[PDB]
Amino acid sequence: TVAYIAIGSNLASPLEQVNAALKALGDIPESHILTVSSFYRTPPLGPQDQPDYLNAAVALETSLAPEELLNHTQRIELQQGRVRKAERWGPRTLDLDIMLFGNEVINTERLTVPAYDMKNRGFMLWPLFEIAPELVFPDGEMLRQILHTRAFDKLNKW
Repeated sequence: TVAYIAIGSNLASPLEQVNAALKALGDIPESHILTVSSFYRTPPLGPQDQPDYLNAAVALETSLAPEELLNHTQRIELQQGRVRKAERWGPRTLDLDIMLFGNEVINTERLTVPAYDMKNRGFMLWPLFEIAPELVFPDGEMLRQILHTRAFDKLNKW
């Protein structure tokens, strides 16, 4: 199954944090990284003297159950992020989001797929479009269509 994961990092030097995250992702059991989008850039939240967020999309082939994949993304966030020496929601941390899992729709307390409100998030949709231009959501909605009809903030590459 092809799962699509969104990477978000505004910690230290994002470039090497995203690279450490990609290595962790590729080490996930029963999983193989198909492709990685270009790195995209978004402004910090709060003080503007912060680092920009580095955003990216990853196509990951996997035989893991959705919840098993979530387990590992959550583990990597803890191991790579700064949760121990900071806060869970800490300003500068690592975000791994399961945007899509095959053509599956998952509505449960622990995991929502497609990721809730991702269709309104350009920093997720644009990188996803770069690696999967023909992508269609489970509800039949085409990615290319959403990008033509919804208003998004400007998204420059890193």
